[PDB]
Amino acid sequence: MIREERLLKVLRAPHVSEKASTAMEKSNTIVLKVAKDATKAEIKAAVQKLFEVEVEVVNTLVVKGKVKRHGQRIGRRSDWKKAYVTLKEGQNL
Amino acid sequence: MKRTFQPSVLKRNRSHGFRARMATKNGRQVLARRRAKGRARLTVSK
Amino acid sequence: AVVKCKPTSPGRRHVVKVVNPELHKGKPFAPLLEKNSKSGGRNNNGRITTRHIGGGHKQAYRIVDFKRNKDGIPAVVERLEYDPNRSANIALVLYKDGERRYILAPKGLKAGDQIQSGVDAAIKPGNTLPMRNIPVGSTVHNVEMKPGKGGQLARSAGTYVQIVARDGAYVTLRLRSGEMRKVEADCRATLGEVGNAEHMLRVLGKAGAARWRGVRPTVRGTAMNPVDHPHGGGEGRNFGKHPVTPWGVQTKGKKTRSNKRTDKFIVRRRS
RNA sequence: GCUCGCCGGAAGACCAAGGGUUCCUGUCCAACGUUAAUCGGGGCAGGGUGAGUCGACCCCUAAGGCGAGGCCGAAAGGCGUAGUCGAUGGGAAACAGGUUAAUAUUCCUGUACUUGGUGUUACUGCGAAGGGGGGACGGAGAAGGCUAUGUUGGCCGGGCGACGGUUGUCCCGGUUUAAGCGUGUAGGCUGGUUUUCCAGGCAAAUCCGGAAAAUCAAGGCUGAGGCGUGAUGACGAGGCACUACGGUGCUGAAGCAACAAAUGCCCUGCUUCCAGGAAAAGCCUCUAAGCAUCAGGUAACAUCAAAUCGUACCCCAAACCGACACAGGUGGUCAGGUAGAGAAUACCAAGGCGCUUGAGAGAACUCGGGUGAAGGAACUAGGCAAAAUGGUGCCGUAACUUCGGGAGAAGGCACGCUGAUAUGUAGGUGAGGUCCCUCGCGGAUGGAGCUGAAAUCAGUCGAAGAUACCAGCUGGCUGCAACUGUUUAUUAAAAACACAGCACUGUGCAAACACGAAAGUGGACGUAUACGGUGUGACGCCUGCCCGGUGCCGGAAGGUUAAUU
RNA sequence: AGGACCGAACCGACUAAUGUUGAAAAAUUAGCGGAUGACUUGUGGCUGGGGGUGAAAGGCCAAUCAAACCGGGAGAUAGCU
Ligand SMILES: [Mg+2]
Ligand SMILES: [Mg+2]
Ligand SMILES: [Mg+2]
Ligand SMILES: [Mg+2]
Ligand SMILES: [Mg+2]
Ligand SMILES: [Mg+2]
Ligand SMILES: [Mg+2]
Ligand SMILES: [Mg+2]
Ligand SMILES: [Mg+2]
Ligand SMILES: [Mg+2]
Ligand SMILES: [Mg+2]
Ligand SMILES: [Mg+2]
Ligand SMILES: [Mg+2]
Ligand SMILES: [Mg+2]
Ligand SMILES: [Mg+2]
Ligand SMILES: [Mg+2]
Ligand SMILES: [Mg+2]
Ligand SMILES: [Mg+2]
Ligand SMILES: [Mg+2]
Ligand SMILES: [Mg+2]
Ligand SMILES: [Mg+2]
Ligand SMILES: [Mg+2]
Ligand SMILES: [Mg+2]
Ligand SMILES: [Mg+2]
Ligand SMILES: [Mg+2]
Ligand SMILES: [Mg+2]
Ligand SMILES: [Mg+2]
Ligand SMILES: [Mg+2]
Ligand SMILES: [Mg+2]
Ligand SMILES: [Mg+2]
Ligand SMILES: [Mg+2]
Ligand SMILES: [Mg+2]
Ligand SMILES: [Mg+2]
Ligand SMILES: [Mg+2]
Ligand SMILES: [Mg+2]
Ligand SMILES: [Mg+2]
Ligand SMILES: [Mg+2]
Ligand SMILES: [Mg+2]
Ligand SMILES: [Mg+2]
Ligand SMILES: [Mg+2]
Ligand SMILES: [Mg+2]
Ligand SMILES: [Mg+2]
Ligand SMILES: [Mg+2]
Ligand SMILES: [Mg+2]
Ligand SMILES: [Mg+2]
Ligand SMILES: [Mg+2]
Ligand SMILES: [Mg+2]
Ligand SMILES: [Mg+2]
Ligand SMILES: [Mg+2]
Ligand SMILES: [Mg+2]
Ligand SMILES: [Mg+2]
Ligand SMILES: [Mg+2]
Ligand SMILES: [Mg+2]
Ligand SMILES: [Mg+2]
Ligand SMILES: [Mg+2]
Ligand SMILES: [Mg+2]
Ligand SMILES: [Mg+2]
Repeated sequence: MIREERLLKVLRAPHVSEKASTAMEKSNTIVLKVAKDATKAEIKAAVQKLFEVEVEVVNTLVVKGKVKRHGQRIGRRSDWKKAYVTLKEGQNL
Repeated sequence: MKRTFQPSVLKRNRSHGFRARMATKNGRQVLARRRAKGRARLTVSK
Repeated sequence: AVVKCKPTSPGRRHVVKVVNPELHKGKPFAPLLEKNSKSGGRNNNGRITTRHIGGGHKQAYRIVDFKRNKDGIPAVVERLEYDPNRSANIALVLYKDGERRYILAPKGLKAGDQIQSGVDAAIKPGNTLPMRNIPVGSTVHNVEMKPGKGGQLARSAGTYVQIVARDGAYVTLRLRSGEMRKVEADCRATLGEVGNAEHMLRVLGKAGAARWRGVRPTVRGTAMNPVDHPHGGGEGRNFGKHPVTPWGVQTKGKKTRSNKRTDKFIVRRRS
């Protein structure tokens, strides 16, 4: 059993794009920004408890930060984790 | 023509990496020298 | 069976091969095998300490029993096999208790032959006995230096040692080199001569044959520069100096034995 | 958009390394791009990488690294045991179709597979840091059986032709289907089983090894492919309707046969040769302490779990290594047609490109090519360069020779197309039907169909039939090195180095020798038929005289002589 | 069978021309040698500077070799310019 504060901290934000909206419509899959250390099980439990839905599978990937330039210096955005969490076609989050 | 630098990450790390330097007192003295000079990048590791 | 090759190609013209039909044609006996990787003549410092070694065919080591201390149990010769690790052939022998061992194959040995070791063993080729119980004048091979240590003398193909004298706790041996040496009478030896006496009649015929055996080319000292050999230098072919090793020691006639510990056991030098 | 041109064993496609956002979309053309630029691998912003089966991670080890104690060393440290790391090697599992602007064996559809925690029940001797089997291994060569794949015919849909002809022995297109599961085939290997005993496997073993009786004689393991299912599914030419001109939705015929055939598979096989060809674990099996109606094992069924990291893009290059958007370098895999021996070569397919300055002119001269009167090496240091020879089959071929060669010596003849032999031959492959059986992927028969050289004769066109690309110049005398090899990366490839062979010499094993203040290590798990050093350099005929000098070896009478005293 | 023969890949580098402020700090084009072996190639590993390695050219040891590179003694010394 994963404790309460872990579940409250793993989920960070929902992803928004054409691919995200298409996933939601076609395959009932919401796309999330999750904690860099969050595992598939923690993500699944957190979606089951904070959003009050049912999950059958979660797919994760790590996005690499882009190298950018501001005023001639060099900078790199942080890496972050993206989750494709599917629902079992009966919740409509 | 074939030139002198033929990169290989494993060989680079084994030759000049942090753990290779730390394994010998001469390598530790290399690290101490580079810290004293104030290098932003001690070894090839990062 | 010494067979020369027909001169169909220049590298085959002078090839003379030793082919033994009796030798086994399959794979060796696996439980008696062990890997022996190659060194290139390099030591644990990584430096070349013996020149002219490198390459050659991969080889497995066959555990050969040089001690022959299974006493009182008769054994039968199963087959004779080629051994890449030595000039001589070896024989697979099966003991009455189902134990299998490799031994040096002596001359005249064949499949089915009976061998035995011990004080009570008979005076037949292949039998191991203490030299105390071997008559003076007998030709033997696989001779021990110390009792119970294992055969160390007369092991190469066609080699043997004769028992010249027996006085007290020591026997006198005439080695292949001609040296007369004293060894304790309790050291064991095997009756007969080492087989494969035609091994020295083979002719390699080509350089690649020497490379197959893991030998690298030898460069003459006079062909190089003075910075890396005493013999080096000269405008054209010049020598003008007494021959020496690459390290400056005279290499034609100077003696190098210096072992006062074992001097007492040497009756006469080889001469 | 329509023509034209180029590559097509690559200039196409895909992995690994290396790089890191170069990928897609919108927008901008200051700088960057050897010109312009509306374009870009350039600026700016947003988007994009979805795994129980792919890889890493993980289990196991190689070379090698490190190394508790230990041995050694002024210090720093060197080496090494037990151990522990280290792939370029061994070890479980997923395929086909659909989908995005950009991901897919990862998402969706359909159909599978593997290991582990459990739990219930049926039966039950389980258990290791030990024993045993297995994993487990070379080169070359040859045949058969196959497949990928190709071609032709049949079938299905369409067509009836810009200029003579084209309802046909005519044109175009398609004719596709996986993993898994069932079958255990061509073929490979191995006799099977049960009792009795045992100096072996560091102890035990019911296991492995050995010995002996009995008896049956076919048992076991392996194994491409095919066949059936998977699949009444999917896909599928084309039409039908939109079109924002990108593409979208519906529907969808036939979906077979014969022949040819790999360098791929059966094959880690078979045959043969000497230079004699990893390890360990996973796996199977046996017992020990121990536990002994518990625990644990085998099985059926059900549920649960398979985490983490990588996945974009380039990848024989504009994105990697070369300071460059650089005629250079970069490991592995895929491998269509015609002709061809071919992965050569020419033209093409799929696919990808026209190389990031153009427009004129038509001087010398330079570069890269084409042709050349008569002569034909007169050139020149030198036939440098160029010109020439060039294939297959058959005939024929000298001195010399180590009897293998020399030799493709030299030289010569034939070669296209059409017909016939023979409505397509010698052959290859092979259905139907017929008989049989220890019945199935079977033995004998049988030949439909398909495919199919080479030769001969006859005729015929051209100046020329190996017509293009492709593709030896030949002979005579002689120096040197026997030969295949090696070498001054970047002015020297040779007569130089190496070589097999020869000789001298050292070396008795704790070997000589070499690396080491040492411990040790190589030599070598080798033992004088072996190992090191030196010189000579296949083979044939041979290798003469000198020990005065220098060196080396042996000797110890006499002289000289150190520390010491 | 073969350090066998012809000949692509692949490894090399005998000749000529071009190039020589190059397309290239060693290449291109036409020819050329080996091409089952003493072969070639990928990955990883070991040998260190009076040392290594060398089928031996004083060759090679990161475009550097009759003694690598980096730092230090160091402002070496220079009857010379
Ligand atoms: Mg999924
Ligand atoms: Mg030698
Ligand atoms: Mg020699
Ligand atoms: Mg020289
Ligand atoms: Mg000298
Ligand atoms: Mg001279
Ligand atoms: Mg002289
Ligand atoms: Mg266009
Ligand atoms: Mg950028
Ligand atoms: Mg782009
Ligand atoms: Mg402008
Ligand atoms: Mg511009
Ligand atoms: Mg861009
Ligand atoms: Mg993943
Ligand atoms: Mg080790
Ligand atoms: Mg210690
Ligand atoms: Mg150590
Ligand atoms: Mg390990
Ligand atoms: Mg690996
Ligand atoms: Mg893509
Ligand atoms: Mg087929
Ligand atoms: Mg091949
Ligand atoms: Mg990709
Ligand atoms: Mg360009
Ligand atoms: Mg380029
Ligand atoms: Mg290459
Ligand atoms: Mg071509
Ligand atoms: Mg250009
Ligand atoms: Mg002109
Ligand atoms: Mg011209
Ligand atoms: Mg001409
Ligand atoms: Mg003309
Ligand atoms: Mg003329
Ligand atoms: Mg003329
Ligand atoms: Mg003429
Ligand atoms: Mg003249
Ligand atoms: Mg003249
Ligand atoms: Mg010429
Ligand atoms: Mg020409
Ligand atoms: Mg002359
Ligand atoms: Mg030569
Ligand atoms: Mg040659
Ligand atoms: Mg040169
Ligand atoms: Mg040259
Ligand atoms: Mg020793
Ligand atoms: Mg010579
Ligand atoms: Mg000579
Ligand atoms: Mg050859
Ligand atoms: Mg040749
Ligand atoms: Mg070279
Ligand atoms: Mg060339
Ligand atoms: Mg060739
Ligand atoms: Mg010189
Ligand atoms: Mg250099
Ligand atoms: Mg010096
Ligand atoms: Mg000073
Ligand atoms: Mg100064």
